[PDB]
Amino acid sequence: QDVVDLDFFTQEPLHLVSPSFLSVTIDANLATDPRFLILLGSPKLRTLARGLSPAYLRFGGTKTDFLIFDPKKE
Amino acid sequence: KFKNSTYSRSSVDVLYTFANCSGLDLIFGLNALLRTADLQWNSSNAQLLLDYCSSKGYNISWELGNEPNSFLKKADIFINGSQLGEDFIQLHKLLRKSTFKNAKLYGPDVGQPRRKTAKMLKSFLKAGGEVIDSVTWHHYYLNGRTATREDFLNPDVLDIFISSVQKVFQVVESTRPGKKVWLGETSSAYGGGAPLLSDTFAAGFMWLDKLGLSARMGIEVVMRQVFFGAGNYHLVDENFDPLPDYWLSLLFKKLVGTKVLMASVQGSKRRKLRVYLHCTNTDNPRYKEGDLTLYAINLHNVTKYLRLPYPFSNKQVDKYLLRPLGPHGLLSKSVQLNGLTLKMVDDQTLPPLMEKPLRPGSSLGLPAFSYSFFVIRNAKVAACI
Ligand SMILES: *[C@@H]1[C@H](O)[C@@H](O)[C@H](O[C@H]2O[C@H](CO)[C@@H](O)[C@H](O)[C@H]2NC(C)=O)[C@@H](C(=O)O)[C@H]1O
Ligand SMILES: *[C@@H]1O[C@H](CO[C@@H]2O[C@@H](C)[C@@H](O)[C@@H](O)[C@@H]2O)[C@@H](O)[C@H](O)[C@H]1NC(C)=O
Ligand SMILES: *[C@@H]1O[C@H](CO)[C@@H](O)[C@H](O)[C@H]1NC(C)=O
Ligand SMILES: *[C@@H]1O[C@H](CO)[C@@H](O)[C@H](O)[C@H]1NC(C)=O
Ligand SMILES: *[C@@H]1O[C@H](CO)[C@@H](O)[C@H](O)[C@H]1NC(C)=O
Ligand SMILES: [Cl-]
Repeated sequence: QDVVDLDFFTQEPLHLVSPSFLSVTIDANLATDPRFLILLGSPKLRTLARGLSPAYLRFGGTKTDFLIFDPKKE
Repeated sequence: KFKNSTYSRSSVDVLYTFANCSGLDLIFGLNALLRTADLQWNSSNAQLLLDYCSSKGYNISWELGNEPNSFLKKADIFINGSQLGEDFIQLHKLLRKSTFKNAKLYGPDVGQPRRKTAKMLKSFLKAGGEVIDSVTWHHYYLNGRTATREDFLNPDVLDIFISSVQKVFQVVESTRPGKKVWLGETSSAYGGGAPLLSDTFAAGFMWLDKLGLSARMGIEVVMRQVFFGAGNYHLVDENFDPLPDYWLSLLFKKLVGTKVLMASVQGSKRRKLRVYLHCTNTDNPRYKEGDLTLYAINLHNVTKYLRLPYPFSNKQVDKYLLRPLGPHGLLSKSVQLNGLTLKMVDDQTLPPLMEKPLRPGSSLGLPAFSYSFFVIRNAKVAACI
């Protein structure tokens, strides 16, 4: 009758994940968008980001290996 | 195809401010294709960045390279795992001499473990494994160009992830036993996602199953590609509006604890009804020490009714059932929690995620092509402290 019985193992934790287990990325590509400052300055986007704290934010992507830091650029 | 670009102090500040103001821990990927005469990593550009970040008192973690397995394709440069390991040792020495000498270092951000990628990861961990804090690798189920709706609902596609995970742990157990293993970049489909699929309710089967299996199999951290950006696997669209996977991600974070347990369905057929069990998140103000969080995926085309085992059969259960808002069904970009559409209250305010208490002793209803969380109140599981 579409009824299903579950078995649970509850003796001990099998693993411990990070409190940051569910983390996110921002692609390296986004830093090549002329609007990078406007986008990451968005209050609405920051509210949604705070919702996922605690988390890691990985800044990385294919473009990681094609980006050069220029300390003289404005 | 890929050309060098520069970024500014301004760009670094934008990124850091966004992480800091959002309560996120920034990990910054350094360019590994900056190479000396004899293909050693040239750390001179990274030095300029570490110095700048040090001067601004930025608390940042580091990576070096992205998918070094595909450098030959992307840049007609081959770096072997042994050399990359040496490059990571060189970065570890720079970090140790910087203001944040205890900064963390992750890598090598390899793709999923095909023969050549497994070889690179093994030689990398032999050479450089001592200086990384976690091993990072990447996974996608599908090519976004060719992915179908049926693929997003196919338990045979979901199950392929289990073999990828087993293959990565075989390499790590052979080289750096007990080193933490992270998914450093992961999604439904690569090449920016599957149009009309990666940004829908249908994407949630893959995402929730990946989280469940990652936690069950020993992965400590899963990094979702992408929070926001060019690719319809984003959690947040171009209008800064949350997609169904954002809401699923937020519910997961509210209900699921750090201590991983195990659930399974009695009977041979275990493909289409997928079940996961953790301690309940202790930070959730509704629940108490000992409570359980079950989450389940139903890929059957009929409702299933789940029965909890002794001694949990008569406990008060809170249901958190996600279903799409019509008319586009699983291809909807809107989701309801227990029949209420999830939407921002305003640009500053997330909505409450309201439980549906079930009749104590009732079976847990899971509609066709849906996913749900169930919190078992007063479970009093000692393992959950
Ligand atoms: C993992 C890569 O690190 C990541 O950068 C890829 O996504 C970006 O690059 C691809 C092409 O390499 C583009 O199709 C995506 O639109 C990019 N995404 C964003 C968010 O800018 C990613 C992927 O293939 O989707 C992985 O290769
Ligand atoms: C529904 O799915 C069928 C295969 O699934 C099995 O049968 C259904 C009724 C449920 O009992 C499920 O739990 C079983 O595993 C298909 O044979 C059938 O074609 C499907 N119907 C449609 C409309 O796609
Ligand atoms: C990127 O820069 C390096 C050194 O700064 C250079 O040798 C290389 O050719 C550049 N690559 C591309 C693809 O433009
Ligand atoms: C590393 O790169 C810098 C700047 O591109 C260059 O001037 C320096 O001499 C390079 N070092 C080696 C050893 O090639
Ligand atoms: C790895 O690469 C370097 C060249 O950068 C080479 O000297 C070394 O022999 C290579 N290692 C193996 C195992 O081939
Ligand atoms: Cl190699």
